[PDB]
Amino acid sequence: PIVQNLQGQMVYQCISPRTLNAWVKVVEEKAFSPEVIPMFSALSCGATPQDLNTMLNTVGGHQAAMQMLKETINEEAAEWDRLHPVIAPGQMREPRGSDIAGTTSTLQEQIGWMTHNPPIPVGEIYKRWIILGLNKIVRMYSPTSILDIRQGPKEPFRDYVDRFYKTLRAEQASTETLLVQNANPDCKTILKALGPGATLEEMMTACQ
Amino acid sequence: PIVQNLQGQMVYQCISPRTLNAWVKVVEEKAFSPEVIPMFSALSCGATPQDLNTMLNTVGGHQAAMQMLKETINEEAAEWDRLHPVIAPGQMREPRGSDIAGTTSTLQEQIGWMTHNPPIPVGEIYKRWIILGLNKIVRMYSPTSILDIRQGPKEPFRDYVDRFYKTLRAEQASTETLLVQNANPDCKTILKALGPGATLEEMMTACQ
Amino acid sequence: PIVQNLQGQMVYQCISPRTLNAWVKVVEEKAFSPEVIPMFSALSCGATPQDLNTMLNTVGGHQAAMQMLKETINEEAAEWDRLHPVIAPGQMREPRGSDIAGTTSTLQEQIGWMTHNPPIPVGEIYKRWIILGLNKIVRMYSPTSILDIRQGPKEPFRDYVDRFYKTLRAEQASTETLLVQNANPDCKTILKALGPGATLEEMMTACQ
Amino acid sequence: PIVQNLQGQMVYQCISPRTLNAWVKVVEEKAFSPEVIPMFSALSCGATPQDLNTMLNTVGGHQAAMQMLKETINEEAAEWDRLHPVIAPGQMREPRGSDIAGTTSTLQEQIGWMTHNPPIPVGEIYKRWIILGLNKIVRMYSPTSILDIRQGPKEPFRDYVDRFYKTLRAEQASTETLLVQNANPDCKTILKALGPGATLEEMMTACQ
Amino acid sequence: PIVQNLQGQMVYQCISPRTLNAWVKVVEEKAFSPEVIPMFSALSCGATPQDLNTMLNTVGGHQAAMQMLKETINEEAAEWDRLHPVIAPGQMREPRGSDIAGTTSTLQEQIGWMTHNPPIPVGEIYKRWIILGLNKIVRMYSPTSILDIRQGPKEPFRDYVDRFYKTLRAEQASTETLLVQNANPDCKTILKALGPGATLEEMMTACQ
Amino acid sequence: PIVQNLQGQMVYQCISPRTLNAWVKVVEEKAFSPEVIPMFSALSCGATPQDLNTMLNTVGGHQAAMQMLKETINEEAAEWDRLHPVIAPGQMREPRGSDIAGTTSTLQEQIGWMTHNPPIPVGEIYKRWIILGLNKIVRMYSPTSILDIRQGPKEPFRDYVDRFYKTLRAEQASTETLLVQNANPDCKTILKALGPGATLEEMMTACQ
Repeated sequence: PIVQNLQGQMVYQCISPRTLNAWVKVVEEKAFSPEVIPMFSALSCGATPQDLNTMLNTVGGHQAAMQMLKETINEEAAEWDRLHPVIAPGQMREPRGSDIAGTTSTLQEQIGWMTHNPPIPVGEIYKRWIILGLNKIVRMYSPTSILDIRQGPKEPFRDYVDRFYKTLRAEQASTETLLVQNANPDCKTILKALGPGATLEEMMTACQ
Repeated sequence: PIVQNLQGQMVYQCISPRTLNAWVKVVEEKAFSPEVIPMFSALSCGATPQDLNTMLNTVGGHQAAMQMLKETINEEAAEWDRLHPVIAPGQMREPRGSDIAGTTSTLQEQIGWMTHNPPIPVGEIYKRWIILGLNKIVRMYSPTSILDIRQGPKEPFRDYVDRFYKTLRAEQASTETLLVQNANPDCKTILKALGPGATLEEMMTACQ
Repeated sequence: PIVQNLQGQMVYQCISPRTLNAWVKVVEEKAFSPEVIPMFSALSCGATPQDLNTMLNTVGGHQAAMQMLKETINEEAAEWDRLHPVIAPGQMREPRGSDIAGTTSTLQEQIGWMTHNPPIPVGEIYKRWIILGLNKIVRMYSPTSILDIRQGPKEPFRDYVDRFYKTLRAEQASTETLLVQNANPDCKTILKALGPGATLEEMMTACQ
Repeated sequence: PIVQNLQGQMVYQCISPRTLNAWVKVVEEKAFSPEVIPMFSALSCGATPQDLNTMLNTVGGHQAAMQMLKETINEEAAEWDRLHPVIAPGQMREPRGSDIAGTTSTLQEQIGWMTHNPPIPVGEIYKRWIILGLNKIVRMYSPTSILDIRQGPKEPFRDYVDRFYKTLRAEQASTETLLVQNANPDCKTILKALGPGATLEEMMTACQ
Repeated sequence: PIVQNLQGQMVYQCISPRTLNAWVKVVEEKAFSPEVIPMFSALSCGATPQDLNTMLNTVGGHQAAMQMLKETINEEAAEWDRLHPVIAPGQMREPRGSDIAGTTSTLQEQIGWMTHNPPIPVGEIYKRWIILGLNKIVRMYSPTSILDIRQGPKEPFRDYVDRFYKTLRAEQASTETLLVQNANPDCKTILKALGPGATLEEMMTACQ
Repeated sequence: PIVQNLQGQMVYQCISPRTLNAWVKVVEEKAFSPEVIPMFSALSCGATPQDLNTMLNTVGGHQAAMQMLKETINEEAAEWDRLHPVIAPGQMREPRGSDIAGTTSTLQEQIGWMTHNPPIPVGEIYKRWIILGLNKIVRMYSPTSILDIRQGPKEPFRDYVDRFYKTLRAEQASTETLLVQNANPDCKTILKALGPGATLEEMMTACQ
């Protein structure tokens, strides 16, 4: 990644083994649970396109997902080339979609773009494409419809609400009415009596 | 976070994998036991609003709590906008509530506010809102009333006092009389004989 | 904590996750065995009062002890206010007891005091109060009187001496005669024959 | 490796124990699964030829593979000598193939070449030869032909596609038609009905 | 410890949690096996007397040994005072034995002595006293005489030689003849035939 | 070790606990498997003679090997004294063999030699002697002759070749004919038919 060293200027540093291991392990443990995406974004802070490709390529499993991600990246790269069409000796060339994705650009070129004044943030642009692709995978691999999250007869309301919003997160909605409808008979009666405008805190307190 | 490097000036550094992992693991192990809040505050030292959102978004479970936290944040952001209402080329704009919460502001804007002279400490303001929300969750998820913490017949006084003050911490009180009333017959008699003004040390010594 | 960076001046750095975790884990594993206190002192090297409070507040268990510690701190803070009684624009105010304990002072104020010329070492003063409180807790939670540490018939002298001085450490004495008196018949006879002025090394060699 | 320190210039730093351990452990855990190669490339970022040899030589197992790698390196070194044939006091000599591979060059010579203006990137050249050799080993140790990856009667389509693209990665192809042909009767019928130009996302959605 | 920072001058840094933990763990795992002493010396590189006391005081077990160590330190401190007998405003005082041991000196005084020109190396002097004491403990806790290390009938010569020199290390000798005498009948006959001046390598080869 | 800090000049840094632990653990896990030597070389990068002795002395087991290593070092030190025979106030003395091995030289003297212009690389010279000694130990502790590595009837050729080259590495040869001769009847027939000049890759492919 590009890091502001202990002095000032922005400079390339190798990806740390701790970062590499952290990413490999979170994918192994969590697969494509929604929270893996913010972890990816955090672990790839300041990443060049080369670094982003390193992180994606170190994943051993989930090759269906990684092929789907490649398709999303290729679509975004094509849309870049449509909107931003393009060798002077010693001068910086303009990046194409495949340069942003790191397949046809060098690390030196990537650093050159990212540290230019003004900066051409190829790492951040590529990361956006990757996260777009990862979100699609999270949605596809979401096991259950929100319609099928219903509170059990002996299920604590808190545990039901956890399942409900876990599912909504994976299905990726932009809500409280379905939460009441899918509650068990006893909780539903309590929640109906609260009326409109009740906060989640108030609902959870009422059913505790 | 914003860190004073080995030279002087305040500068942004990415969140370390050790910090990211530490936070995810403490939430996994301790849930919303009261001590998770000081840990959150410590792990988010110098955090920008983006960093705070990263930490909250990397939590996979407890999505009922995370939805309640969003509601608290939205309330605090609205109260900010009421008290602090608000584009000159190249100039710093004033942050709204949604900018403090990192949803409508960029990292560059956040760094700009936090390192201004005088500083507009958007990271610290947002952290206050988050901790307010987390405290509410700790209180809600507290399993037992202090009224129901009573010393067992064969329970060491020390173990009872530990349960008592653990519960008070979770229920969040701003005390010694209820500790005596909820003690077992043998300890209660000893503690009654000590009289008023006895310290906890003296009570624990007397019942040892 | 306040650290001398790789250049010179004293500057604040956040508490590291490794430090935070180390402290939480030692309290979990060792409780209030005497050796936890030097570990606390070492882990809190250069700590501000805010940092010291962070470390104490991250402890989840032992809330009887943490309440006793608060009482000791309040007593020391009151004695500070008696001996050191106390707003000029832009000037440093004098710290009260509650400022030394971090409850009524800001981090910026604490850094200001600690890096003043001459320095007002509020972190070190508070750490002294904390260690005074922790020593009281170690003594209270010491399970056994030194009078009840006696050598078993088949117990190696070395193992007995380990138990003896472990107990003395916890009970906190400022000695060799009781060690002989509490030894088993066979070792006692050997140790009596050595006479006065025998070193612990000589005693342990004689009973090996 | 050669690292840009916190100031500027490129300078040699020893390989960290974390890097050494990371590489040894990934080879132990993953053998020559395809994802080990990007991990190798990432862990050897900025490596001198000496550093690359260190990493390869710390591998205890897989000595058939390491002998095959030596053969590939010797072939690439010979092709270098054919294309780039070659002592002035105090001057930099031109590297031969065996100098690029670190067998006949010193660390000081390697640093001299890598930090020259313009740079003679012996570390990157050698790393290319190594990765060429490792790719050959990955292909050889690939257990299964893509022809033998067929969807089970009760196998989820997602799990089949994972096996399919895992195998293609190991066999190293530069595709969708064989994926349909090797699917089970029920999925094959669904996929045939989608027609030409269907994306992997669309295929996986259709068979979910 | 006192460390030469990334710039130059010698400066105090706190003991790292990794160092603290490393020392506690090696004492827990190895007790007073001889190799713990070089580990102690390595972990306490650049230590002030305060740091050395921290390391010793963090040990929870082995309080017989720690009391014996105190006695050795007191003897060495007394011998210092005999050989080096001893307040000008703002000037450096001469250290006594108790100052070298850190019991009557401050950290600031210790840093002052250690970074003086010429340096008064109180950390190194104290470390010598400690290692002298630790060596005595290693010798005392050595379980077996070298006279009782004899090769078993079916014991590989290599395993016997390992036991032999492990024991000699613990007993602390400043040799080959006893190794032959304590070997089993078959190995003894082979070793006798080699004659005088045989190296350990030659002996081990002959009995392999 | 001597490290080029983040600024420039070469300066001493203490051995890290991570390095110390890494070395102790690799010796515990791998004993004198051949790959331990490159690990030793990597972990001791920039080591002074004192640092090298620290690493060797922290090994608890294998004291037969450590005694053999001492003998090799003494032989190399004697050969140094024969080839390089040898106090001006404030001037650098010439190192003897025992100074290179760190037994009669101080750390300050070692740093002085290693950072001289031109440098007298006592750390690298000593490391060469140590590695010479370690290689002898690896060869001695190699359990099996290459003559006794023969392919089993049902043993995959790859697994046989791994055993074969693992053994050759330990026995330390400077080859393909014995690999064919020691193969099983079925593989031998296939390999004979390939003829002369076949690569290991081609042999392994033919027997797969």
